[PDB]
Amino acid sequence: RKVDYSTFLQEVNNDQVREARINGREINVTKKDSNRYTTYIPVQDPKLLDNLLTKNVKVVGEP
Amino acid sequence: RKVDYSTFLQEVNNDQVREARINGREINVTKKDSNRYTTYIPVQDPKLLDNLLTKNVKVVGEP
Amino acid sequence: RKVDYSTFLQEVNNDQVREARINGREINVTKKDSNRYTTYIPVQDPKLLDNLLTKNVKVVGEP
Amino acid sequence: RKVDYSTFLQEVNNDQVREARINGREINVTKKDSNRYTTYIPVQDPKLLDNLLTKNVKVVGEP
Amino acid sequence: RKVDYSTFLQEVNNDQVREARINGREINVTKKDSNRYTTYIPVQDPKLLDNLLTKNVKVVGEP
Amino acid sequence: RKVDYSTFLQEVNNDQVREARINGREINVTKKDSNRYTTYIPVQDPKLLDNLLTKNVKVVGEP
Repeated sequence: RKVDYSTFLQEVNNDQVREARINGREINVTKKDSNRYTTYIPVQDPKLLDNLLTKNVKVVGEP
Repeated sequence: RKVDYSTFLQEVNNDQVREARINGREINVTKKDSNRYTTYIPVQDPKLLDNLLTKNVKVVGEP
Repeated sequence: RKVDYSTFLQEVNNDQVREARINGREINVTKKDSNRYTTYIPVQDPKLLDNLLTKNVKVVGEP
Repeated sequence: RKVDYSTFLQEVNNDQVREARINGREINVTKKDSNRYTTYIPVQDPKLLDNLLTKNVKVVGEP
Repeated sequence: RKVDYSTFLQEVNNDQVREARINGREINVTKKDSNRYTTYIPVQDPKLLDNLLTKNVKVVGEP
Repeated sequence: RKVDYSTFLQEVNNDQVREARINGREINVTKKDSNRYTTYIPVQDPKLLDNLLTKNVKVVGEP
């Protein structure tokens, strides 16, 4: 399932996000209700990481 | 249809924009009146995402 | 015809610039007096886009 | 052993980190208790270096 | 002739520089006394352009 | 001989550094006591150049 980046950030800051598996521009997201989806980073977002960390999201990268 | 980046940002600032499908420098735009056009990012714009999000534009990226 | 980047920015902020067709580092410029020339971005300039937009320059990118 | 980036930064902030061997996005980490693990940088983090240095972490890069 | 980047910036700051022909990391420099030399950008310098422009240096890029 | 980046910066700001020959991520360092070594930039460091220049370090780049 695919979700819009803006919606994803909305969920991040609405404290609904548990984990974010970032793979290049691809982010595999797990919600706090265990729902899983994939979203893509549209353009370089320097504010992304700090946003995830400030909202206590589990952040993971891939080989 | 193709539209200039500056004009596109103007429309973003006048809330005529519903969605922005960003694919590299190519942005496929859908207006609130359901109209379609294409604009290109001229140079890297760090303020782009912030602008789209502040104006509640649905932002989506592509694989 | 080719013009120095510094001169180009001078013209941009002296309100003499109508349009800027950016193609990578290549900028195709049209003056308000319809004179046309080409200038090149020497190094990455994060202040460029905002400068063009603040001076109401038509900004266009290429495929 | 592999550890999540956010958790890794948490440990950096709790001074449990002695060394950080950065190799691209791969960081080989040695804790103050001599423990070893690997973490990956999820997206470009401009605050990473500053964070490591503020917490007196030995930072090393590889050829 | 080759000159160190720091020294080059010093000359820029002492207004001994007339032109700076930037070609990637290579800068071909012409002093106000018509003298020629070459300097290389050591790492990406976001302050370079701003420095050249503040000191009224003619800045040019190459295809 | 190879030295940790953090240690290198420590030396830079302890005014022990005379010259820095940067070659990509590779920095060839000469101390004020004529000792020479090689260190590597671990991740992009935007604060590096300004740091070297503020501490009056000879900064040189390579072709």
